[PDB]
Amino acid sequence: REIVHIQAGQCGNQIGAKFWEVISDEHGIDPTGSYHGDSDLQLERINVYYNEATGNKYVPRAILVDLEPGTMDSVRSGPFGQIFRPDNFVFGQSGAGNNWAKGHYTEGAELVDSVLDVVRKESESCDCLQGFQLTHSLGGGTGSGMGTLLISKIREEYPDRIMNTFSVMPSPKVSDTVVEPYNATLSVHQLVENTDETYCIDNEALYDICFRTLKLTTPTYGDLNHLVSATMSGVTTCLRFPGADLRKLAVNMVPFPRLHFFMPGFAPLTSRGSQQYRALTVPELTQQMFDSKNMMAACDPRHGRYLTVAAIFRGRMSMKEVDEQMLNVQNKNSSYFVEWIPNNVKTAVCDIPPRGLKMSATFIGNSTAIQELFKRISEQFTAMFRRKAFLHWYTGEGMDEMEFTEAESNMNDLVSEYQQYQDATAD
Amino acid sequence: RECISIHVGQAGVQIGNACWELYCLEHGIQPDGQMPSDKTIGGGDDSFNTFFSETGAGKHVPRAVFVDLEPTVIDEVRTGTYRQLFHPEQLITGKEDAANNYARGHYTIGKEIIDLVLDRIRKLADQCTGLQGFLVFHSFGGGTGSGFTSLLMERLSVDYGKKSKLEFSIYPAPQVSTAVVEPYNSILTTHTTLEHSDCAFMVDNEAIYDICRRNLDIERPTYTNLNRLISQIVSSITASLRFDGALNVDLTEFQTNLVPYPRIHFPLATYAPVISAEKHEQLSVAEITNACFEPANQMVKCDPRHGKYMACCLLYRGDVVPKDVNAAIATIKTKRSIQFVDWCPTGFKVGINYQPPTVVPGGDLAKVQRAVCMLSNTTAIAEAWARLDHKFDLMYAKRAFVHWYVGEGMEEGEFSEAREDMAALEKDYEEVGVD
Amino acid sequence: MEVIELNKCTSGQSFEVILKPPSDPSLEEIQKKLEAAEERRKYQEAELLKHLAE
Amino acid sequence: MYTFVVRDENSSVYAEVSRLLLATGQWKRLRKDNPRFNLMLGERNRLPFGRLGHEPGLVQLVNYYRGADKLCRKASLVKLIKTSPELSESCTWFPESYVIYPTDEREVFLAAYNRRREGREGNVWIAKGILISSEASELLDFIDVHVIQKYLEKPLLLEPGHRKFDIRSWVLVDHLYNIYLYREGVLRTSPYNSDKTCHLTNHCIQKYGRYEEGNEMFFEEFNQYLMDALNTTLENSILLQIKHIIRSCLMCIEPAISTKHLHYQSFQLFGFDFMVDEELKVWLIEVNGAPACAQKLYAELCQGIVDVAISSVFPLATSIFIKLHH
Ligand SMILES: C=C/C=C\[C@H](C)[C@@H]1OC(=O)/C=C\C=C\[C@@H](C)[C@@H](O)C[C@H](O)/C=C\[C@H](C)[C@H](O)[C@@H](C)C[C@@H](C)CC[C@@H](O)[C@@H]1C
Ligand SMILES: Nc1nc2c(ncn2[C@@H]2O[C@H](COP(=O)(O)OP(=O)(O)OP(=O)(O)O)[C@@H](O)[C@H]2O)c(=O)[nH]1
Ligand SMILES: Nc1ncnc2c1ncn2[C@@H]1O[C@H](COP(=O)(O)OP(=O)(O)CP(=O)(O)O)[C@@H](O)[C@H]1O
Ligand SMILES: Nc1nc2c(ncn2[C@@H]2O[C@H](COP(=O)(O)OP(=O)(O)O)[C@@H](O)[C@H]2O)c(=O)[nH]1
Ligand SMILES: [Ca+2]
Ligand SMILES: [Ca+2]
Ligand SMILES: [Mg+2]
Ligand SMILES: [Mg+2]
Repeated sequence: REIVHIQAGQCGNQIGAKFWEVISDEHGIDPTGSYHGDSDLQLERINVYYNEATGNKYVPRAILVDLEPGTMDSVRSGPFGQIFRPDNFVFGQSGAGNNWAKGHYTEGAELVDSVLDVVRKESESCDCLQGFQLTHSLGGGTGSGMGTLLISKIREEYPDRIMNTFSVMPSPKVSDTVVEPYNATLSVHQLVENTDETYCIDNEALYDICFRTLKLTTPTYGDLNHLVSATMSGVTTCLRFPGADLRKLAVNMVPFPRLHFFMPGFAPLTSRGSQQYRALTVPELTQQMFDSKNMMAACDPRHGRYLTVAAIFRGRMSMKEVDEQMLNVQNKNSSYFVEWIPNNVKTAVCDIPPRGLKMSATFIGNSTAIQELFKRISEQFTAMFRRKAFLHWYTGEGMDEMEFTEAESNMNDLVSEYQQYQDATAD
Repeated sequence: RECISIHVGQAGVQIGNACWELYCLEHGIQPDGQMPSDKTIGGGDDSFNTFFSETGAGKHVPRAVFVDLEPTVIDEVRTGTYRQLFHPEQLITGKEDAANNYARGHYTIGKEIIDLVLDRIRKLADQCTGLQGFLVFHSFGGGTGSGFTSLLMERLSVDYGKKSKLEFSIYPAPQVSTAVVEPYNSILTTHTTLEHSDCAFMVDNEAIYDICRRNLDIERPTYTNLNRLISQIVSSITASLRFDGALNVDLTEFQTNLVPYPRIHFPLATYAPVISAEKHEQLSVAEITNACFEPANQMVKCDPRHGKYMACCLLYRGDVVPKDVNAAIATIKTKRSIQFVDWCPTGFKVGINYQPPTVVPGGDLAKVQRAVCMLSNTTAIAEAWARLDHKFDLMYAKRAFVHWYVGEGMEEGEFSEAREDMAALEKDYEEVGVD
Repeated sequence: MEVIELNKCTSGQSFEVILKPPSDPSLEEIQKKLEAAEERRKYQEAELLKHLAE
Repeated sequence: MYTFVVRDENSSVYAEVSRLLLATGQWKRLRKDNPRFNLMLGERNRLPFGRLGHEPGLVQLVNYYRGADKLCRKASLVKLIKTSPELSESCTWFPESYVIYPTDEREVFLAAYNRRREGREGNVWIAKGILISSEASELLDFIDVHVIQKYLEKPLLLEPGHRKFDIRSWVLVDHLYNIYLYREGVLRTSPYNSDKTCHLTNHCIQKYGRYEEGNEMFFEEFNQYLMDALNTTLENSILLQIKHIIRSCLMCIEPAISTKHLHYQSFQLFGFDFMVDEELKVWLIEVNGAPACAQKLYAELCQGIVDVAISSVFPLATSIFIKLHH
């Protein structure tokens, strides 16, 4: 039943904060944790993400982690910052210098027992814990390095619980430092081994959606994070509203243990040019949802094949019309679904739409196209590593080169794995 | 002679709910358990007492156990209209479910809850002066419905070796399922359960879904729609045990009348008529009998014309007299394609119960003056094993999703052993049925 | 045709229409399987915890 | 748009129907094992009928009637005609035939043979790997499942040349079980000597070709010959009888094979084989469930299949068929 939420580092806490703003709103929980909604449906499954405090106050089951205090302070000051349990902010002062070795081995080690203490206290009060969800980036140092350290320690203490992540991948187009390929390649290694489902959110795709479709000339991290929180709200609707526990979702979405990296999508994506108020029809939602221009990993689905596809519709709309359009698109893209997993496209509907939208759709795909994202990281990693460029920041934290080689070798193996299943047929 | 019902997993529990609700309507049992026509208080051994015992305050209590590895579906029972009917011991819930993983339902969680279930079943058995056996309701595709049910049936053969066990099993349909692993769970549970079931009635959700769209004109049926229709079929199949009658009045007669070969123990059910309550033209005995040979009215879509009948049984409810049945049988046999195996007699066992079908007030099914459920053991139902077996073969050739089962302590070899058992099942049907 | 075995109860009747004549594992073994499964799960867990300790 | 798959890489005819579908820009071919198809151009043998009609949201059509072998197996055709109430007494257009295994009619065969030789009547039979012979023992030593059929000793001989022949007619049965007889038939032709060459008219048992191109003669000419040679027409002297035989055979099995009210739908193209004796009487020889076509006719007939059987169910955005009624 219950999920424990962790958010780590700058990117993780900023996206994490918006996610809680959004879904708190959807559940009628105001910024002080008081409920003021109008439907039993909002409270039916409220404990999945919220603990109940005396006086019908709802407190997010959220742990906030970081190695410098800046972003934590900004959250407490943000809209719903009062909503978070004060004891659940865990943070240091050194920072991680955008450096995976510092997040994972030197600065992070110091702080990790304190995070595990808060996790234990939240777990112990769970009637029956489903699992954990972590939001973080892979290009920085705290989200990437400490985040994957956290997942390793959680798995050791809770080996039989589900571990899912929303993981922002780096891209040169929206880049903070040149070492990002190193931090992400070291993290994918961990994720391959220790998560059950990872939602890959590529900052390049986020940017391009804001630029090309939303017609936003100069997007901000605020913009990107709004897209991500709407997508996070969509994928978790089946957990927060009547309809699906984490394990049953992973069993039906993950056909091989290592290929559990998903491509999310959202619709509608429209320009606010006196179109925003136009009622959107079920055809429009469904065509967008499967369009490349709508997917948040910079991967061409037409370049690979889908293993599984979950599509979630929100709002009041014809359930009949929904099936008609989901079937229509499978006939269109018949080529893009493997034929050896019968009935691998599945649909859910939920009547509670997001704030401000009569209907919406979220797409969750396990596509071999994702291999393109990993091979891009691999290419960037290799360009630097072959010259040992910027390696001294990591070897100076006690890491050896051999750990970089293993991580690179592990990701390339992953890429070849996607390639095998893309070419596999029922013949 | 008592019957104990066992409802396993979400599909079994919710179908069990629709059935017991219907029973109460049919027998005149109020939601609070009281039965005004039952003039023997706290006792008696009438026909309906095969499904209900009686408290001293006059309550009529189903002879039922509800088990689910997750509590939210059984909480419905605890809070429904007929909550006042059951007591806590009859409701057994775990904390977390099998996640559509047969291995998790059978090995990991099954091992831990089976003795409690058997203990609760034992507590009903000890209330029975002459226990007949068990009716077991479950889905093929659920981790619990598939995985725990096969564990339970093994153990029931151990504990009640001389008792009959019948199955009502929901066969998986993509129209109303979100899972992709149900072909695995389906084969795994059929292989392990086969030696332990005397007679299994499969309902294909696809068929129920399509009968609800077409006959009741429901754009998108819900489980509630599907379960009300299923409970009509269950009720007419079990009415012989619950009402004064002569045909199929004890569980062993089901095997005797429908199952010459132990492994071929899956009769095809066909029901008629299904009529939208919003409508109507009232069909004849010949017409509804003719409807029983329409693939569109079957609980599993398949084509009986291209198989062989081994046995065939007609259950009528309502305004039906024998002369009507015989004239209707005579006519249809000159028109339709019907070929029995040469080593069986070409004939029908007919039962008429004069009480017309009962419906849930305010439900989608119209009250009709007569209806019929045909139970026929056709080799044509082998089509459904072939469909299921082929989906299994497609995923299994790439070992897709196998790691989830192995990770729960199952051996990869069990997939093969189960699959090869199904291959033999298909071979058995072909031998019986083809020239 | 031939109609046989006509039983007339008060709740209806029953009869047969003929149209043409013709021409286990013990409890211990179950236990072994379940405990076997348990041990394979426990072995797999121990490898995991050993691997994490490394 | 519509989707179909191809699973008989040897279908002369449906290779052309497949190419036409593609030319319409509104059909696309998925790999042979993709389950989400509207049309299956299926395999001659073991076609997985029981997996058709269970794909959500998909109307599925196939080009074979499950159960139609009852008419297209030479052994099965005989048992059907003999034991079908609809044809048993009524069948005066099928040669006396017997089933014989190496439910068997060995004893009955000998009974009519004795009548024949004893009465000194024509007593030449053809078992079918064929063998035409007049002594009953010479035939059976060859069979040790075949059928033994009375060989038509007085066939209508084309002149000049004194040549045997047979008539192929193409029949399309759509999903609604309308019976469409293709306007065009072919004769396949041999001099007859009362040496298996002038006795077997198969296009392979001949391949020669001086009288007509490819030993095949079409209806335009065969009609003119009947007019010139015998003062009758193809329609009056033969085609009425052909239409009656097609209707009898196909209406007989309709309850066993019709796909109306079934969860998937069938159509099928048939080739009936006929003989004409010298009293202008027509005789059904066999029924082929997987026929090729006359090279000249592939174009027109394959377009008729698409028009009448395929597009009739999956519509796109005069008549070559005679409709045989009910
Ligand atoms: C810039 C376009 C704004 C609105 C559109 C007309 C449309 O909604 C609509 O037609 C109508 C209503 C949307 C209501 C919600 C969702 C609200 O969060 C929108 C937010 O205030 C607007 C913009 C934020 C601050 C980000 O810059 C943006 C990137 C978030 C992202 C979810 C928008 C996708 C659109 O397709 C959206 C759903
Ligand atoms: N007809 C019908 N089918 C149902 C119902 N509930 C679930 N199903 C079907 O049953 C299958 C899912 O299995 P469930 O019964 O939900 O699973 P379970 O036995 O509860 O086991 P777990 O949830 O995995 O622990 C799918 O094929 C569903 O379509 C129901 O109430 N009626
Ligand atoms: N009863 C009969 N009397 C006279 N000729 C006959 C006959 N039965 C068969 N034949 C001749 O033998 C030839 C082959 O017959 P049949 O059709 O039974 O064999 P087959 O199926 O191998 C060839 P196809 O499939 O092309 O028609 C026919 O073309 C016909 O001329
Ligand atoms: N979408 C998004 N990406 C971010 C945000 N903040 C940082 N990033 C990206 O995350 C990576 C840097 O990681 P960061 O979270 O800042 O480092 P950390 O604090 O040590 O975990 C780079 O890929 C940045 O583009 C944010 O708020 N939104
Ligand atoms: Ca009583
Ligand atoms: Ca032939
Ligand atoms: Mg930063
Ligand atoms: Mg369940």
